[PDB]
Amino acid sequence: SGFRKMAFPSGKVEGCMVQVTCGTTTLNGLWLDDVVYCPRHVICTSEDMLNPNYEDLLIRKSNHNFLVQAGNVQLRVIGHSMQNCVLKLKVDTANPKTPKYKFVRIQPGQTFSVLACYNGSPSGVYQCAMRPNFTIKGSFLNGSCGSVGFNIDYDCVSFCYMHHMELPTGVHAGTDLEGNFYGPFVDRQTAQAAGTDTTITVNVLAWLYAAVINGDRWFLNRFTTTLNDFNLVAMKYNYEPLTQDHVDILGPLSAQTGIAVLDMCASLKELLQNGMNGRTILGSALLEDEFTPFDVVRQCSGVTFQ
Amino acid sequence: SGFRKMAFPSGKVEGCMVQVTCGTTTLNGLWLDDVVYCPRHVICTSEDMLNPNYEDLLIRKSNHNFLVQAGNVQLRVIGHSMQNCVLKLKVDTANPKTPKYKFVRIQPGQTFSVLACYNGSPSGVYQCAMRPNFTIKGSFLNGSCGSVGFNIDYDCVSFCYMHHMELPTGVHAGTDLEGNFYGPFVDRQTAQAAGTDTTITVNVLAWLYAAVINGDRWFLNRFTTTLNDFNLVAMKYNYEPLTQDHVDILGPLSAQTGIAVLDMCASLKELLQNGMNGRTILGSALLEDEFTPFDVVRQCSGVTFQ
Ligand SMILES: *C(=N)[C@H](C[C@@H]1CCNC1=O)NC(=O)[C@@H](NC(=O)[C@@H](NC(=O)NC(C)(C)C)C(C)(C)C)[C@]12C[C@H]3C[C@H](C[C@H](C3)C1)C2
Ligand SMILES: *C(=N)[C@H](C[C@@H]1CCNC1=O)NC(=O)[C@@H](NC(=O)[C@@H](NC(=O)NC(C)(C)C)C(C)(C)C)[C@]12C[C@H]3C[C@H](C[C@H](C3)C1)C2
Repeated sequence: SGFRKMAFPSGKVEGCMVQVTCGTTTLNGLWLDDVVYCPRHVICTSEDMLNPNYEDLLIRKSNHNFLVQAGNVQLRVIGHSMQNCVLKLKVDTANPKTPKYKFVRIQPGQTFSVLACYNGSPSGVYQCAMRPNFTIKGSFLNGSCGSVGFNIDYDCVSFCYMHHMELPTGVHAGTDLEGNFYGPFVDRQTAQAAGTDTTITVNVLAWLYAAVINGDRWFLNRFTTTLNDFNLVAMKYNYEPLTQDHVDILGPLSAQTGIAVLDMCASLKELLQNGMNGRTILGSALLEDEFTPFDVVRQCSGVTFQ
Repeated sequence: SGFRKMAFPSGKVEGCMVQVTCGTTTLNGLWLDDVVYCPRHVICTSEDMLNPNYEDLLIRKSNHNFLVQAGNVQLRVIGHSMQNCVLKLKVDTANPKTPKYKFVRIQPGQTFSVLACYNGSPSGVYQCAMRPNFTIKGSFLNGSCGSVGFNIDYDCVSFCYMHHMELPTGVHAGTDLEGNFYGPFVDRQTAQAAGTDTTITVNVLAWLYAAVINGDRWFLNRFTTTLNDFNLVAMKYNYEPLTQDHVDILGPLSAQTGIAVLDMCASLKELLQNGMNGRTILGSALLEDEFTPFDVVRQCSGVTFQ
């Protein structure tokens, strides 16, 4: 029993992190086969970031402007190119610890683990969700750019996020591993802000199921509601609307607990309207929306990774 | 910026996990050099655990009663012995991925990362604290015994916990890596319960500093209090008493924020007496006590590991 904010084991990713220096700027890079992926703003100086012109900036660089260190070993850069907001550095050595991997662009609501890194060295791992406004609520200090987010499916590491910047509200924005930003952000020093965030409803329900699986039942009631009736209440409190795909996704959890999704929705409606009254659920005094239905199944039924 | 429940990167530990089978029982073991460490109850059958007699049970076993798998490779067991509640299985091959390591018995209030495992395979990593009643609030399913807790100091992995059992309140109990239980528990199927828990005061203060470092200042006030005055209020709400060592430990955080420990204590006194009134701190509606002062420094100043 028990329920924790649980991250994926990070070993397979730790062996792919390297340090990348261009000029005075050092950040992290991801070394898979003979390519090192990193944020393209490593080729910038302070005079550039007002409105950098990355095509020009990259044409003025040569392979020897790039210092790549894997631990103590220097890697020789034999080619470079730009894809959207990422730089790809061809190196002369293929990473012998390259795991089976793929690049995935995730959807808001999905979760992933972040391996926070500084100077090529792993500092810590934690779990977070892509918010509906395409930010994540991370923990990042100077030098953290190029840190990656990932999932593990059976044996395949799915990379989905590379860190680029922090917004004035203290949240974080980055790209997929092909360099496309999540959300409307750009890699320039210009004023940007996240849109308003909403609560991920399907995830709150998944977490209520986890609570039931673990013996926190005080919020259940005998009522039912309809999708239409529930969604009307949801938008009033800034919750994402619930869809039929969401209902179907929650199926396994409904099955294991014997509570129908629409039953659970009437409990959630209740909690929105009267609050929790100093009671807690799974140790929290707030409704938690950073566990997906698959996260709950994984942690309450025990799937491992190879 | 940002603040997350952050675990240590798990790569160095993942390479030491193995599967251990004795008879019908399979659990996890820790393979360092040529020794595999695992809970001694792997030598039990259901008929035994009422009141097992482990000396007798172990004398009736031979080296070939133990099946150790590292991935697909079987390891040959060439010796066995018992130390307190752990079994040590000498194997014929030394683990080539053995990190620099040590065994540490931690104190209540300290935190560590748990690498939850099933059948020798890492399932996920999360952070938790030794509670004052010598339990941890973990997440463990059948087959999880032998999963280990650890810290990383510079390059050395410090193992401090091996998982054995779950108590009726849904919390968890285990041993250090020399087999001594934390707390008054024993490895038998007999009625056991944890003592009453208390809140780890020095950790709540460390987390209030983290909040200030991250811009949550609404709970500060201009008052000060005394250790004696604060501790009197603390015991009323089931908080650990604060000591002068605690004050000294909080020194770096006091220094970086300019708020004196005794200032911060008057804010905490305030929060105990009037609550939070629907406000949050660092995204939480409860006072959080599972971050040590060192955890806050590590995450708000950026230390890495090699
Ligand atoms: C990566 N190393 C770092 C990430 C930052 C550092 C602290 N926390 C983080 O997440 N990247 C940067 O230095 C970027 N700058 C910031 O994150 C920056 N915020 C900021 O200027 N925001 C707006 C106005 C929205 C652009 C602070 C340091 C937090 C104040 C970038 C990354 C690239 C694009 C852009 C210009 C530079 C190159 C610096 C932001
Ligand atoms: C290890 N594989 C497993 C850990 C458990 C399984 C589910 N969650 C966990 O943490 N160990 C056990 O099966 C132990 N049993 C329990 O944890 C058990 N609780 C229990 O009986 N508690 C008291 C009454 C306090 C002993 C449940 C499965 C949760 C109901 C042990 C481990 C060894 C000592 C003792 C007898 C057996 C050998 C089983 C408990």
